[PDB]
Amino acid sequence: MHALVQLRGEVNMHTDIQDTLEMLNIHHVNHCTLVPETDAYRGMVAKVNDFVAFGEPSQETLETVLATRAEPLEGDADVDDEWVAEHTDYDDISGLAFALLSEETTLREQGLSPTLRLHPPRGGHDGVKHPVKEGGQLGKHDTEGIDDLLEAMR
Amino acid sequence: KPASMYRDIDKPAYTRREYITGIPGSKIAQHKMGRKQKDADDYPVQISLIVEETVQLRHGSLEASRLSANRHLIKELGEEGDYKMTLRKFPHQVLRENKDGMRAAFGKIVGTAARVQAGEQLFTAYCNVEDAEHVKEAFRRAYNKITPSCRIDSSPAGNA
Amino acid sequence: PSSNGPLEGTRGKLKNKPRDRGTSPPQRAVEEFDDGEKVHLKIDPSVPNGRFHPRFDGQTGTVEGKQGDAYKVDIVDGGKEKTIIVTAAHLRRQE
Amino acid sequence: MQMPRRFNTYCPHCNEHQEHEVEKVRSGRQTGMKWIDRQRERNSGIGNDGKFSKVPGGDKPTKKTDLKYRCGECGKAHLREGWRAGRLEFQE
Amino acid sequence: ATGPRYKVPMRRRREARTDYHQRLRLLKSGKPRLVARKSNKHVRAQLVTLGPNGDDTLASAHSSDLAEYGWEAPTGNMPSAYLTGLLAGLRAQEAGVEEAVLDIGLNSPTPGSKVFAIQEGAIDAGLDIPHNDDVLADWQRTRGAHIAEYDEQLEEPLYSGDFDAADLPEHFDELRETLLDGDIEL
RNA sequence: ACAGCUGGUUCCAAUCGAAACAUGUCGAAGCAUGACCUCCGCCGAGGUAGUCUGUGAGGUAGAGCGACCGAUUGGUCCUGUCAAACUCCAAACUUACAGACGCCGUUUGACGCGGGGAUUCCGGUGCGCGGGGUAAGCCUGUGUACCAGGAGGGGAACAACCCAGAGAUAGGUUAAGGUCCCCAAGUGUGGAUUAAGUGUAAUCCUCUGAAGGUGG
RNA sequence: UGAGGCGCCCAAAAUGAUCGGGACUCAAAUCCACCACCGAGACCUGUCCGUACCACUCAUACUGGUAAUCGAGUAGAUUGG
RNA sequence: GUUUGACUGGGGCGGUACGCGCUCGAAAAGAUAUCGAGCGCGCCCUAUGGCUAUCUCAGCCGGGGACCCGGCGAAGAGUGCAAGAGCAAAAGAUAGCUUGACAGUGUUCUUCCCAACGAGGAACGCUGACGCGAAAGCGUGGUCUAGCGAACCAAUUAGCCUGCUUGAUGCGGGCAAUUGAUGACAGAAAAGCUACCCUAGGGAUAACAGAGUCGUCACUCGCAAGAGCACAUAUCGACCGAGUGGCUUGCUACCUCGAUGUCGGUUCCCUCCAUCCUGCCCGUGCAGAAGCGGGCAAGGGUGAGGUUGUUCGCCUAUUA
RNA sequence: UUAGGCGGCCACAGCGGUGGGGUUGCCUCCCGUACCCAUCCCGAACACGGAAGAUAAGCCCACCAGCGUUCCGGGGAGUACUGGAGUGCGCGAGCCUCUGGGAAACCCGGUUCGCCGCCACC
Ligand SMILES: [Cl-]
Ligand SMILES: [Cl-]
Ligand SMILES: [Cl-]
Ligand SMILES: [Cl-]
Ligand SMILES: [Cl-]
Ligand SMILES: [Cl-]
Ligand SMILES: [K+]
Ligand SMILES: [Mg+2]
Ligand SMILES: [Mg+2]
Ligand SMILES: [Mg+2]
Ligand SMILES: [Mg+2]
Ligand SMILES: [Mg+2]
Ligand SMILES: [Mg+2]
Ligand SMILES: [Mg+2]
Ligand SMILES: [Mg+2]
Ligand SMILES: [Mg+2]
Ligand SMILES: [Mg+2]
Ligand SMILES: [Mg+2]
Ligand SMILES: [Mg+2]
Ligand SMILES: [Mg+2]
Ligand SMILES: [Mg+2]
Ligand SMILES: [Mg+2]
Ligand SMILES: [Mg+2]
Ligand SMILES: [Mg+2]
Ligand SMILES: [Mg+2]
Ligand SMILES: [Mg+2]
Ligand SMILES: [Mg+2]
Ligand SMILES: [Mg+2]
Ligand SMILES: [Mg+2]
Ligand SMILES: [Mg+2]
Ligand SMILES: [Mg+2]
Ligand SMILES: [Mg+2]
Ligand code: NA
Ligand code: NA
Ligand code: NA
Ligand code: NA
Ligand code: NA
Ligand code: NA
Ligand code: NA
Ligand code: NA
Ligand code: NA
Ligand code: NA
Ligand code: NA
Ligand code: NA
Ligand code: NA
Ligand code: NA
Ligand code: NA
Ligand code: NA
Ligand code: NA
Ligand code: NA
Ligand code: NA
Ligand code: NA
Ligand code: NA
Ligand SMILES: [Sr+2]
Ligand SMILES: [Sr+2]
Ligand SMILES: [Sr+2]
Ligand SMILES: [Sr+2]
Ligand SMILES: [Sr+2]
Ligand SMILES: [Sr+2]
Ligand SMILES: [Sr+2]
Ligand SMILES: [Sr+2]
Ligand SMILES: [Sr+2]
Ligand SMILES: [Sr+2]
Ligand SMILES: [Sr+2]
Ligand SMILES: [Sr+2]
Ligand SMILES: [Sr+2]
Ligand SMILES: [Sr+2]
Ligand SMILES: [Sr+2]
Ligand SMILES: [Sr+2]
Ligand SMILES: [Sr+2]
Ligand SMILES: [Sr+2]
Ligand SMILES: [Sr+2]
Ligand SMILES: [Sr+2]
Ligand SMILES: [Sr+2]
Ligand SMILES: [Sr+2]
Ligand SMILES: [Sr+2]
Ligand SMILES: [Sr+2]
Ligand SMILES: [Sr+2]
Repeated sequence: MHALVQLRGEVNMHTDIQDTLEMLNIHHVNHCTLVPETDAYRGMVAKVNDFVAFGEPSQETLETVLATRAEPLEGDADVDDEWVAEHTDYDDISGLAFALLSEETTLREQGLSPTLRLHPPRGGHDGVKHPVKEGGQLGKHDTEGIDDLLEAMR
Repeated sequence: KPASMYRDIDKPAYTRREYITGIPGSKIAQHKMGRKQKDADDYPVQISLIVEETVQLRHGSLEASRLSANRHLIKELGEEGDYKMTLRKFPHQVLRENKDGMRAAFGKIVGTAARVQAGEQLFTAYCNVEDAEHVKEAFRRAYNKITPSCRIDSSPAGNA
Repeated sequence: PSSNGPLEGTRGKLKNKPRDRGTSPPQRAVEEFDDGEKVHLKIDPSVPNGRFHPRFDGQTGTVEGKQGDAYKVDIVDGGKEKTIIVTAAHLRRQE
Repeated sequence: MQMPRRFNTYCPHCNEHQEHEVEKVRSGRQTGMKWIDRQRERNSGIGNDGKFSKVPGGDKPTKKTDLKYRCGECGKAHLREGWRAGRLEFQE
Repeated sequence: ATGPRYKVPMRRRREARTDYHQRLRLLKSGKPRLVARKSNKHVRAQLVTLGPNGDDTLASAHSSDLAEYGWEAPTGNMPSAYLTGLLAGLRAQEAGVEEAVLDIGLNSPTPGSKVFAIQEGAIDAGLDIPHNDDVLADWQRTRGAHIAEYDEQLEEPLYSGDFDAADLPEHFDELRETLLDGDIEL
């Protein structure tokens, strides 16, 4: 399971690439979604590779982001362990995080919006003109690299 | 006519003689110099002139450089010296010139040039350890008459 | 294009690979397809008659009946539905 | 090109193949009593006469065949599309 | 053979065994094919149908299995050819086959020949086959009369082994009689 | 008088939102029919902008030609070269159909169908691929995003380069870009090179700097 | 004797020189890394408005609900004032 | 009284990219432009059409550029004509026979990718009648893609409908289709001048000038063959290669057509240096005098006259 | 399939070569022209009639790789080329990095001297 965050805006990006992001439920910069590692999904992230940051987050990090940015399919009801327990097939955020990372369920299945609307990266990110290996923030990240980014955008 | 007009590969390959007429003759006198009855294998030293940039070289330039190169080898090793040099490229690319404004501008045929990719050997000589510095000096003169910068690379020759 | 005839720009698609040259095997010229069957359209260079417009080479239509020995194949050209008359010789079952 | 004066072919009248004779269509003579003839006299006067002031058009490099096919047994003829032919000579 | 661009004919063509152009025309009927073939000593009739991985023979008869019904005579002649077609035909009727088109392969459409006898035989068995009566040898020749009269110009028995001296087209009748009959064990 | 030509045509707001192309035209400063925009009605469950897989289509890049074809060296098999109108080979990729996943649709009715109303048929730029031309802020294609009709931030200024698509108002954090002063943020850290004020200039009509040479 | 980095020569134009300017030389240059910051209407967040849709309704009157998947616009189409 | 067309790196001239077909341009589905590259069609053929039987071609080798025999030979032959493509017990050849190059009426695709549009074309059916073949089957012309033409009118083919109260006769009107042309080829019947001019507009489009470009022009540099009696480099300097300028010329059509007045000259002011003189230098094929070449250098100077509107230039006497 | 017929794929099947196989069986070569039929002349072929001989052809079985072809390994080569992205480099033609794909020639070693279907048959 990979966490996907759009880091580059829609202006001037190929339409078929913008549509791909929308099919992955991301319609804004800094919006994040969790995608199963399938051959079908793999082609999609590969196509959006130059306008996004992605990788597999750690259990803890996922839990931090879910607690802080997860939302109900509809409504403003805050999502905490109690919400999780009283609305999902899990006991608390941790149980959800584990099931997601192991690809057993999806935010939608559990009555949660497929998107995590993150905050701008505190302290800024590594730039959107170069990939990770070159010192930028675009492309596939380390579990640690992805964790660093997601946390800065908690 | 300046080479700036043709040195670049900015046009389709234009070589088909079945669809092109009036092609001027090449000014290249010879492609094999020195003792052509002998093999390049029979020599201890082999030095080539390598073109550093991809370019087109008009037959007029190939002849000037080759001439000034071989000319030196003859003056230093003799009109029969024990050496052999080869110009391995041939001017297959036909060139035009639009010599009436931009209307129906397809140019008339005015010459030929050889396309050379960077890193390729334009010339290659084979000599004896003695005349090694003479072939190197012939190439110094040759590359001064062709567009790109060149490398004078020594192939077989561990007599440094 | 310099001209607009039906065979304009068909040098490649209507020429046989050297070894496929010569009269083609009769088996496929006699093949029978059922209505609804998906069939790929591809003119056989060696078979003169029963061809469709070269522009349709590569389509994968649906047999929706026949006319004489030829088959009526349904396709969608861009956004427009068209019916193509074609003999088995220029058809192949899909999958 | 050459054309046989007679040959077997379909007679749309007998409704079966029979021998026919081919003949070039000869122009029939006009009477001068058709409506168009009366219209020209009525509509022509002082000055220009519209369509009636126009003169004969040109010619095509080659004309199409213009023949009659007459059934050798029922005597009736039928027409057919013609085909461009520089010259048409009958054999026999 | 010569190189990459060399064109080798289909196998059955190299072997000079199948006329593919005639085959195509044959298959265009949609009907089964009465495959008539002949050897120096024997004659074979097969009812073939088209198939995914190759042809399908639905019924057949060889001149050899003729003795099986009382034939002590040779097998490379007219009476043999006819009766062989009739047997194959009868068996064809058994398997459900009702019509056919004559496929004489690389043999010639010679009037009165054996491939045509095989066809008249198959037709009499009740099979519907597009044909032409005046291309078939006349009844007597089918019976084997032409060979009887030949043995008439005797002086030395036509047949080596002794099946008979002046031969017997009447034997043809017996066998045909035996086949047209129902009892027969096809 | 007529004009297919120039000018002008007066109040507020809300929803959607082009075409600068195709066919025909005494047609190219105009029209009509399409494409595309919009409105209304009908229909009733699927649809397909993305990806993967399967079954097919293709000969461009590259490569090669003791594989055709036609060019193109020398020596007494070898040895030297090529192709827009060559191909024994052969991609990336584009493309037909189907399944799967995704997204979407069944009160927001999708897809499709019928009808009313148009505007439009001088386009431009960047990038990729081009063809012509010495070249051009040149001419003429093609795919795409942008300007046109796109604010706001940056780029000295600056239609289309970068960030960015934007209801009002407010707090906060970033983006591009920047942190010696002009001007918000470093006269930041570890280290090396440069002595020419080289340089302090992503892109560019706009920022030059070449062949050649250098015991700096 | 080979290779690499920066620089030097090659290097001429018309009203007043220029990296935007000042001006900068163990840099305020260049290259390799790193640290901390500034900086939009973007993104996050409070309230309100419009619009679409939903529930209730005679209502397109109130009231309540949903919008991560609504909010720029020339020609033009549609509608309330 | 009118017409005298359109396209076009402005227009005219030239040309036709004004109706069609092929290869390439075209970027591996389809579509795709330029006065883009190569080149064709406006017919021809009663067989050079159709079927059947028999058969296998270029070319080369061996035996007696004509003939005969044998071997090799997937296709280089032939197939009317461009090109690309198709074809070998054939789509080619020979022989024989035949008239399907047939009548009626459709489906579909094309014309016109997508996406509406006529004529024309093609593939594929049904019905009728036929040809050849044993039969399957083949034949809706020539292996495939060019060889084409609306309405009105006329002539023609076969049958039928109809013409003003009514009957007969004459002569008309009509249903279906064939042929006759509009090549400006989706169709007007059609020549020029205007400096005597006029209007509407256009920087949608030219002339001067600006701007871009720099082939041209000017100037420079690299290499240095060659000669300079010997001697590359005192001096002259081919070939080829690399540049700078924006004085010449060309190209483009970006600005300007509700006007930015032209060439030359004159007068008056500022500037550039690639320097003609003057200052200071280096070399010399530098004795001197003087030449010749080179370097720094833009302070100052660079004048008067003859022809010609001339710029430029040719010419004269002065001049550092 | 101890030798046959009809095929599908259409060289992995071609080219060339070696070895083996047939008394009433099979296929052939083979013998022979009264008939059906036949040769612009030839019973050569086509057609018909038939068994004295033969396994020399063909054919079938076993096999060989030199040429041609198919596929595979290792090398060439993750090279050439390339879809997406970049305030990366270069005076510039052009190049580079990240991401996703990925040849061809040729060399060397294997594979390939057909596979499969239906029917009939000591
Ligand atoms: Cl079609
Ligand atoms: Cl006539
Ligand atoms: Cl046989
Ligand atoms: Cl927007
Ligand atoms: Cl300074
Ligand atoms: Cl209001
Ligand atoms: K003006
Ligand atoms: Mg929500
Ligand atoms: Mg940054
Ligand atoms: Mg092509
Ligand atoms: Mg308003
Ligand atoms: Mg309102
Ligand atoms: Mg290439
Ligand atoms: Mg506008
Ligand atoms: Mg400050
Ligand atoms: Mg400077
Ligand atoms: Mg900040
Ligand atoms: Mg008038
Ligand atoms: Mg005009
Ligand atoms: Mg194409
Ligand atoms: Mg008329
Ligand atoms: Mg007439
Ligand atoms: Mg027209
Ligand atoms: Mg047209
Ligand atoms: Mg006026
Ligand atoms: Mg303007
Ligand atoms: Mg203009
Ligand atoms: Mg100076
Ligand atoms: Mg002196
Ligand atoms: Mg001065
Ligand atoms: Mg043997
Ligand atoms: Mg740069
Ligand atoms: Na074929
Ligand atoms: Na009148
Ligand atoms: Na008027
Ligand atoms: Na336009
Ligand atoms: Na127009
Ligand atoms: Na107009
Ligand atoms: Na679906
Ligand atoms: Na390329
Ligand atoms: Na826009
Ligand atoms: Na600004
Ligand atoms: Na400076
Ligand atoms: Na509007
Ligand atoms: Na006119
Ligand atoms: Na002209
Ligand atoms: Na039509
Ligand atoms: Na100029
Ligand atoms: Na210049
Ligand atoms: Na003046
Ligand atoms: Na001065
Ligand atoms: Na004078
Ligand atoms: Na044998
Ligand atoms: Sr070019
Ligand atoms: Sr050079
Ligand atoms: Sr009158
Ligand atoms: Sr008159
Ligand atoms: Sr004429
Ligand atoms: Sr909108
Ligand atoms: Sr393409
Ligand atoms: Sr500092
Ligand atoms: Sr430092
Ligand atoms: Sr400018
Ligand atoms: Sr630059
Ligand atoms: Sr340099
Ligand atoms: Sr709004
Ligand atoms: Sr709006
Ligand atoms: Sr002009
Ligand atoms: Sr035909
Ligand atoms: Sr005149
Ligand atoms: Sr005058
Ligand atoms: Sr003005
Ligand atoms: Sr100076
Ligand atoms: Sr002086
Ligand atoms: Sr003069
Ligand atoms: Sr014999
Ligand atoms: Sr340059
Ligand atoms: Sr791979």
